[PDB]
Amino acid sequence: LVLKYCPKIGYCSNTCSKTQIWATSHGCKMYCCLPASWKWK
Repeated sequence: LVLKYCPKIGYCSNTCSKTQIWATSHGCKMYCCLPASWKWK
């Protein structure tokens, strides 16, 4: 679940709410948080 970078739609944080996908964005220090609505790969 690695992302080149955190999608503008979401926001990067040390931890993401369950609803949010814990998309690990390489382009960020912490995890990338995105709405469950967000489409992954």
